[PDB]
Amino acid sequence: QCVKLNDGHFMPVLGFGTYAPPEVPRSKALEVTKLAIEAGFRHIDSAHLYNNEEQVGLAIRSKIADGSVKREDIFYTSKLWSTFHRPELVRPALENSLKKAQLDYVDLYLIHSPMSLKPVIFDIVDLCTTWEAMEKCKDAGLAKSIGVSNFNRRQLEMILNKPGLKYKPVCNQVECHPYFNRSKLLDFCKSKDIVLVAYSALGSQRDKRWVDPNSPVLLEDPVLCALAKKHKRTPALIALRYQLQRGVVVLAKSYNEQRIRQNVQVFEFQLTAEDMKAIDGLDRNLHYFNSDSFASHPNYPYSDEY
Ligand SMILES: NC(=O)c1ccc[n+]([C@@H]2O[C@H](COP(=O)([O-])OP(=O)(O)OC[C@H]3O[C@@H](n4cnc5c(N)ncnc54)[C@H](OP(=O)(O)O)[C@@H]3O)[C@@H](O)[C@H]2O)c1
Ligand SMILES: O=C(N1CCOCC1)N1CCN(c2ccc(Cl)cc2)CC1
Repeated sequence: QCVKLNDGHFMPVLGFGTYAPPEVPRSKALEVTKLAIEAGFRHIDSAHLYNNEEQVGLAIRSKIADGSVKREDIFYTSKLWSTFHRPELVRPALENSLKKAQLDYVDLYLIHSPMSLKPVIFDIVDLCTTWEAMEKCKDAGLAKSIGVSNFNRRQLEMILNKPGLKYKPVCNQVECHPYFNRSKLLDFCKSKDIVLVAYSALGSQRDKRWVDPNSPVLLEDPVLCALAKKHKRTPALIALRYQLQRGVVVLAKSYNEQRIRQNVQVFEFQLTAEDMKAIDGLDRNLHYFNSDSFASHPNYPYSDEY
C-alpha cells in the first residue's frame, strides 16, 4: 500500500531503513538493500550522513537492470545534512547525493534536522531560507517531493506560515515508537495533510554514541511480547503494524536476511482496537537519541513538547 502525499505523489507506507554503523562494511548496504527490494520493500531511506548512497543507489540500479523493478516503482529518500543549511549550499548537497547514488532524481529530500551546524560547533541559519532553496530543488526536478525531519510543531509552523510559501513539507520524519508515540504532533501533521514517518520504530539500534544502554529495550517489552503471542507474530511486527493503523509511515532497518523478509509480514495481519489501546498505554517520553551533542543546541526539537 501507498499514501498520497500533499503534492500529488505517492509514498510506500513501509520503508527500508539503510543506516549501519562504521564497524559494518559499506558492501553490506548493497547486499541488504537488494534483499529488501527482493522481499517487497519499495521505499528506501538514506542520507548524506549515512555514507552509503553509492551502495544503496547501486542496489536500486542493480534491480532496475535485472528487470525486477522499474525506477518509478521505487521511492528513494535522501536528506540534507545540517552543515549545509545555508541556502546556497542546498542544491549542491542534493546534486552531490544524486551523483553518489547515480540517479537522475530523489523521490524525497529532507532537511535532516533543524539543529544547524558550521559548514560541538553550532550555526544560526533562518530555516525558511533553507526551505526556499528546497522549493527550488522541487521546481528543478531534482526531488519529486520535499519535507523535513526532526522538526517539532513550532518549527514546522514556521515554514507553513512563511510569506510566499510555494510547497508545504510533505512529511516530518521523527523518532516514533510505543515508548515515544508522538501523538500530539501526529494530530497536528494530520490536520495539515503532512505525513509522520517513524524512525527507530523498532527501538533504534542502541548506538552507544547517542543511546543510553540502560534504556529499556522496546522489543523486549512485556505488553508487545504478549501481543506477539496472541497474534503469533513477533514484537517487531506488532510495533510496525501499530504505526500503520495510526496513519504513520514506518521505516524498518535490518541487515539480517530472515528479519528483512519477516518485516514485510506487517501487511498480513491486523491489531484490534483494544490491542491499539494497550500499545498506546506504553508511552513514556523515551527518545532513545539523548545526547549532549544535540540537547544544548538552540533549536533542539525536544525543547518544546511539554
Ligand atoms: N531522520 C533521522 O534523524 C533518523 C534517525 C534514525 C533512523 N533513521 C532512519 O530510519 C531507519 C530505521 O531506524 P533505526 O536504524 O534506528 O532502526 P530500527 O528500525 O529502529 O531497528 C532497530 C534494530 O531492530 C532490528 N530489527 C529489524 N527487524 C527486526 C525484527 N523483525 N525482529 C527483531 N529486531 C529487528 C535491527 O537489527 P538487525 O539489523 O540485526 O536485524 C535494527 O538494528 C534508519 O535505518 C534510518 O534509515 C533516521
Ligand atoms: O540519521 C541518523 N542516524 C541514522 C540512524 O542510526 C544512527 C544515526 N542521525 C544521527 C542522529 N540524528 C538526530 C538529529 C536530531 C535529533 Cl532530535 C535526533 C537525532 C541525526 C541523524
